[PDB]
Amino acid sequence: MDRRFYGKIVIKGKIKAVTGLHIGSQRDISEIGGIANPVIKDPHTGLPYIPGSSLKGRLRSLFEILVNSRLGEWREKYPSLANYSPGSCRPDNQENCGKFFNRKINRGWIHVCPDYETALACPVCRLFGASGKESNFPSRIIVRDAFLTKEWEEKWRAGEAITEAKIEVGIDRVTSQANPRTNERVVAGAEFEFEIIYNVENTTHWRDDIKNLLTAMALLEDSYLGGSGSRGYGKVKFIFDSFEFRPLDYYRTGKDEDIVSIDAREKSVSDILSGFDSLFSEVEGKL
Amino acid sequence: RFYGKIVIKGKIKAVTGLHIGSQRIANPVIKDPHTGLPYIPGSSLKGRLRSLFEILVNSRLGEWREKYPSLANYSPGSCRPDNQENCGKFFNRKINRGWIHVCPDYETALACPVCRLFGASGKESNFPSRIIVRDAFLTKEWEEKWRAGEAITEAKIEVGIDRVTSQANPRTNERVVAGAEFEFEIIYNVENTTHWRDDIKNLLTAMALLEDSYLGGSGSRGYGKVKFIFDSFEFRPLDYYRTGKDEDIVSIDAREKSVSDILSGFDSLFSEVEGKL
Amino acid sequence: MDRRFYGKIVIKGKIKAVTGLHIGNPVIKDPHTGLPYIPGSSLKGRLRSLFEILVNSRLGEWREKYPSLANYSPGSCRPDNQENCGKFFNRKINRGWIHVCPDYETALACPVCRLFGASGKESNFPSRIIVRD
Amino acid sequence: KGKQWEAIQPYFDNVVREAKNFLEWSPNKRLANAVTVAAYLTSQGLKTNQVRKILDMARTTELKVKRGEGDIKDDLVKMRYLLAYTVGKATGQSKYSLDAFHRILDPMLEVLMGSPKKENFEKFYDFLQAVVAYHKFFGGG
Amino acid sequence: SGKGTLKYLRARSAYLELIGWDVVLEILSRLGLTRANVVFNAGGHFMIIAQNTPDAVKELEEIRAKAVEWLYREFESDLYLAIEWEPVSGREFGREGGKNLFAEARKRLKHKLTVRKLKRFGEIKGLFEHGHTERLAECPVCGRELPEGKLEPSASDPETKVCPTCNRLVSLGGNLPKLLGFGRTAKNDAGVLVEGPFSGFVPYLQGGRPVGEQILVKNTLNPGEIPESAQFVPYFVADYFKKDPKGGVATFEELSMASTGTRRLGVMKGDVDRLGEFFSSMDSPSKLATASRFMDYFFKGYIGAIIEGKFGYIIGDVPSLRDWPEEPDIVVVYAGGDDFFIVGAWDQIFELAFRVRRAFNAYTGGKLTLSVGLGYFDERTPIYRMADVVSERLDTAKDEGRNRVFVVGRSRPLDGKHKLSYEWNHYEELWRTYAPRIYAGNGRLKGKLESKKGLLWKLLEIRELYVRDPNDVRWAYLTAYLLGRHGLSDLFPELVGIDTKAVERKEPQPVYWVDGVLKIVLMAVRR
Amino acid sequence: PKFIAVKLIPKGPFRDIPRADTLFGAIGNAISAIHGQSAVEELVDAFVGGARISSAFPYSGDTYYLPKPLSVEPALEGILRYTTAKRLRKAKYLDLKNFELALRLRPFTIPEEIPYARVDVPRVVLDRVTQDSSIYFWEEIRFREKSGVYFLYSGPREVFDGYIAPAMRFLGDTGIGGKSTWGAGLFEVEFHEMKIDAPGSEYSVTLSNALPTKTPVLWRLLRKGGWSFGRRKPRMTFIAEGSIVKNDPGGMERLELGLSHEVYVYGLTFPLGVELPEG
Ligand SMILES: [Zn+2]
Ligand SMILES: [Zn+2]
Ligand SMILES: [Zn+2]
Ligand SMILES: [Zn+2]
Repeated sequence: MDRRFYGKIVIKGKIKAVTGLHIGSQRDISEIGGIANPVIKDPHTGLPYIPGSSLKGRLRSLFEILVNSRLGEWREKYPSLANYSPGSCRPDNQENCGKFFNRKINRGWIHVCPDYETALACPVCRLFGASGKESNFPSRIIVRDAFLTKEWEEKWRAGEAITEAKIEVGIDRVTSQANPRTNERVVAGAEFEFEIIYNVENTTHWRDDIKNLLTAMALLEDSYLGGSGSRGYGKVKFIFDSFEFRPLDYYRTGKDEDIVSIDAREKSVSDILSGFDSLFSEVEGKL
Repeated sequence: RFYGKIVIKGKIKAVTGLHIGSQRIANPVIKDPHTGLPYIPGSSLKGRLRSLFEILVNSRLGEWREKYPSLANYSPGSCRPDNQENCGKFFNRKINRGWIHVCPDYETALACPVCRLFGASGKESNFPSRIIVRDAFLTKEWEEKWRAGEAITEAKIEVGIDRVTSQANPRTNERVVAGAEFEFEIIYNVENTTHWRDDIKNLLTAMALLEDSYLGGSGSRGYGKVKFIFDSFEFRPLDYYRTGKDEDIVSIDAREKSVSDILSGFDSLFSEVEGKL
Repeated sequence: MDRRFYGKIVIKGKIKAVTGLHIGNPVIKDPHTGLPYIPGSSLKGRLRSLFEILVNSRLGEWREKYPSLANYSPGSCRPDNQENCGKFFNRKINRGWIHVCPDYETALACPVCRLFGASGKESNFPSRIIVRD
Repeated sequence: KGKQWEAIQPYFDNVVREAKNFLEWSPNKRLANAVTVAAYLTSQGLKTNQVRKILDMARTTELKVKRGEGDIKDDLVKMRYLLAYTVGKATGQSKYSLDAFHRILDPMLEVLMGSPKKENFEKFYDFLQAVVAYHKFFGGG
Repeated sequence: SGKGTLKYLRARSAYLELIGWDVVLEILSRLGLTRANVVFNAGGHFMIIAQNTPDAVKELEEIRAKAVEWLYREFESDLYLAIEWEPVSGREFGREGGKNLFAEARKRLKHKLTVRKLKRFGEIKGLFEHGHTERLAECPVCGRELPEGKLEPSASDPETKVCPTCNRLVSLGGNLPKLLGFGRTAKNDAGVLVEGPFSGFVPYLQGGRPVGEQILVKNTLNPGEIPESAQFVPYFVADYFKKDPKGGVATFEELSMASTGTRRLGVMKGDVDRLGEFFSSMDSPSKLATASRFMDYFFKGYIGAIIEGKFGYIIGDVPSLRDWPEEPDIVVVYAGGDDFFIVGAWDQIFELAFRVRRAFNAYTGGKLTLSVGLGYFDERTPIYRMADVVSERLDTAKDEGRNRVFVVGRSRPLDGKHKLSYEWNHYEELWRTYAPRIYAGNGRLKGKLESKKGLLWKLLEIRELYVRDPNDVRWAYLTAYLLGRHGLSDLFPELVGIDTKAVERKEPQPVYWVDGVLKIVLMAVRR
Repeated sequence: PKFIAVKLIPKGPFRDIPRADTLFGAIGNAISAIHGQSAVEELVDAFVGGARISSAFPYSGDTYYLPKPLSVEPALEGILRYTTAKRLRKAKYLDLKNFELALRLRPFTIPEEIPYARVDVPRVVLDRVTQDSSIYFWEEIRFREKSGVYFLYSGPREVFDGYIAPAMRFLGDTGIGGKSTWGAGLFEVEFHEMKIDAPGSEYSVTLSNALPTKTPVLWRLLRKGGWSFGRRKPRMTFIAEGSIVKNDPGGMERLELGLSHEVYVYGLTFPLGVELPEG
């Protein structure tokens, strides 16, 4: 029922790994000698990269929890939060319990609204996406895989390293028994170029849906991005290159009339700061 | 009748690795049954340019009632909530469960800007397609890197994580290795010289949307970002097919991008065609 | 069950060494900038090991306020090869004994493992502090 | 046990230097000998963490053979002296274990400076990973 | 097409046997012969001994011309009954000297079959005639072209307009458990479901009285409720079917939900090889009627007792994911005497094929062999593709050695040295070595191999390096290392080392054979 | 008997090996575009007089395959072991070297590998609002790297270059049937000359669909019907390629179908001489 199209707010920018960044994926593919904890690297270049699933998942899981806490007062702002209660469905094996975290993936519980009509009003699944039997609300954001910036390509050409091997150890409290290991993590300070496209489907609710994306990002700068994380290995920081609106009249004609917002030297918390009405003011003229 | 065939060639650059699958590594990409090189189907690229151009019209079902007829007979939205074919709403063809826009006859499909180009069956009419989206295979540079020991697929293990207990639930996805090159070919048919113009403007509009969206696969997790690099525009006139004497109109677009080809070069490169029609 | 979120108390500051420090014969350094640095695991795994030892002596004073301290006697599983028993240090990592409560609701009640995090078999309770480099 | 380390090593060492070039045999011989290479390195300790700088040095230009450069001069320089620096930093009981591992690779490195770059170093790098892989299977890592 | 799931195929395979008896019993009455004059009748192929009068040959041309013109209108040349006769002498039966007269008299008769199968519809005379009839359409189930208006609505949905001859085969598709035989009677009778080329067949139900002049009685030789005036014609048929919660025949979508492990439909189609060369060994009508009846009763009667779960002394132990249930979920679609086609739960059809072959190898005294071509297809798959792929997996396992089983769709090099389908004895030792060390039973793995199901996919990745390059020995150390890191150095000692005996024999390496033995263990777990 | 072979080097995967009547309907629909309406009926009168084409047959890197005659089956025992008498009969195609031998009833050899592979690809149908799947199967002929499909032509070359060689350049850019909007029936064309020696005798195998007027000698029957402009054609009893007629010219039956023009169905035989056994 009624899917439309008005443009695509494109968020261009650069992810700056302030602390060592770690993602991790498979190893030993026709290969013997490694450190056995390698960050995912694409095969054509052999350089590390931030995936889209590792960024869309961590922007999601930091925005289930914000909703899970303020579930009580947002039923008036957003309908279909009255189907839910704060908590997990884990103590009793139900795919639809009274609580919020309702869908069993394999053995874990992830909030996904079961219908198109239920997910249309839900703040989480209207943005990040949903699924079900026969109803299936699809997403709006396309989080794309982030690769190193023009500069950090050349530091792989000039000879500078990009991955470091940190040795961590475990210690018994009694016999001081050293239990060591090694990690491959991204060198601290490397910088990946991300891009997050927001498919504007309804002009009624994009202001309260861009603000939710900049809420999940502003939590991610205080939390970590994948990896061991609680011991420093995350600490990621968004550096916005350009917001661009990419309207509907752009795609037919080809005129460079796409609305460009000013995000030169601003924090992710400064966009959502009082001035979000002023940064995206000229988007209101196009609706 | 028939006038000529604007053949578009160029390159598809899967900038971010893309995945299609056969449902038979848990989700393997499609490959050839003999050589094992992956490819893009012609259907996965005709239908994807159809979905993206369908939605844009869906927004403009009002404003295109003077340029195109047979959109006054539609209202925006689906027909899923009442299983009623050719009702007032736009997507009015239930194939098995999916509701797709297909016009039912000929004389409304001739004016509808999707079914005129991409084609529509209906009952008693069967207006055939006008484009022919030929398959895309890897460039001979990449066919040789297949022989040069490089792996052209790679497994990405994504995981699904419990919110409270932070358990791990992995899965595998065999994608095409990012950075690859596919060589595509889209062969338009010039049936009517009246609306000759708009079908090349409405096809390149769907590629402006496909370059910002994804090309199949997980996509919103990052597995699209297909990019179009054009290499040749042609015309292949009706004079050419009768005798074979090579006098076809050629437009050079060797370094032209798909937004630098719609209006940046569209009056420019197809200026030579408009005298011949 | 029921992970929630009200905010994030941020403790900024500056570690000072009045006497000379060592990590690990070179002190490990930031590669991109060359400078030495105190890691995250050497500051979160050091506070845990000066708090699991502090809780070990006091299992009579905290047990009225914290549940799941009654499930352990103050001791060590280093002589007796048993996973979960009366002795307080329960996980053999490969060869070392670190106190990790093996469940969510044990670690929800534990004073250590509600703060410095806890693994488990199908429980895996996650931490509440994140200590950066 | 160690009595196999005395006989099988002295059976293999005259076969080692007599095939000093890395392009000896691309057939079943270089894999059949490579199990015997790790067979008398089994009874020795042969820790890999000191070799991790050498193998990552072999790893970082293995991509650079693959359309990165056509020059393996700067890499194979760095592999020769660091492998001499292996006993050149680490001595002791691990030195008698690492002297026998020195005498196989040092005849093959000197080929690789004047060798082809697409060829004859892949024939080394395949003999590199044959030594490591069986060594994990006989009980060492 | 994708209609009529397994109540309909099981109806066709007994409908074909009705036409097979409606011609043979027509020859016996019209010529004055009893049922002793049938030498055999199994699998769409019969042989009747009769007299040489001028009077009878006038009758046999009337039988043949009336059968074929029925088989042309009712089926648009999809089925043809090629009837040939040949006069012999009395001495032609027994052997004379050292020369088998009865074989060369059978070669005079089989060649008249081979010419007649070429001239496929000769006795029609309206065959190549053209007359354009207004507005025909085709059936959605079986694809026969009928004029409009004859297409009537179905018994499933009133939306689709199926053949009239399909609704008689869906209604028969429900009356299969409620059945005790058929009654051969005239065409213009009441209560006849299906018509043959000479007569009509009334169902003789569970509770009911038999009607007609001749009564076909399935699977029993005793005239239980039959009148004294009637003729008793016993036919046997392989008839096992798993009953649903109702009193009826199972579905495609019931068998695979109740399978072991993941859900899939396990089709097998296998046949006895070199059997036409075997029936030429016989040299008298006493000898051929026996050999075509003991071979007949295996796939008719004794295949039921195998699926019921018997004869452990004769069979032994088979490659089996779990021990045999009390009521197994197996649907015998067709089993002719030389041939069979059995669907079921896809990890019991796997167990059954080694259980049929083992019992067949002791029914025959070790002399004749089977060639079973196993397929594994999803429930959402049309049957005309399932029979198409499995019969091609059959001829894969037929042209190679004729004593070999196809198990799984498996990738091979383009040399020709590597043949796909497993020999029977060669496979059942690959189960004895590989399976009880990586598999324990009932869809679960051995000790400390759980949380390492990623390993067995990686171990089947190293098999995919052997296929792009057979000459490479990259698979030898990757086998040894991956067992080392995971701590599993004890498993697979045959794969860690090269076989110098296998190189000189120009036979596949032991990493080539491991694909099919791993996948069955892997697919029996949820994977 | 020097035949103008027409090679069709495929780009995308074919829906089928094109039957002889799939080609002539494809060629006639080409000439109605690149030559107008009156030239098609002129094209039909040319094939009535002398011109004949054949069905399409595969080729694998110049090794041109041809259909096995049915002349070999009644006396395959007179040719030549029981395993060989079946695998030689089970075959469907013979090589250009081996097709000439079976016309003279010589012992011969089957090919080892078939060039094409009929594979079935699953596709999907997605609604535009909810992205909800709707699977359906689909199957097509997938050819190898060198291989492809060809067919034959024998007749006056002024009818060839005037009609067919334009049509096979127009049909390189719109397919020979199938879902030719998914790039299925497309190809590129090159023409050649090809020679098959025929022994002079009154019996003849047909290299196209026979549709006889008198009953043939030994025939493998075939039922197919086409689709002209959305109108179903009735199923007709063609004979498959490799059946034996004696002095039969074949025919074409025009059909009504409710179109503006009449619609012909190519069934003209393509006789090459054959030696039959006794029956
Ligand atoms: Zn939701
Ligand atoms: Zn339309
Ligand atoms: Zn604790
Ligand atoms: Zn029917």
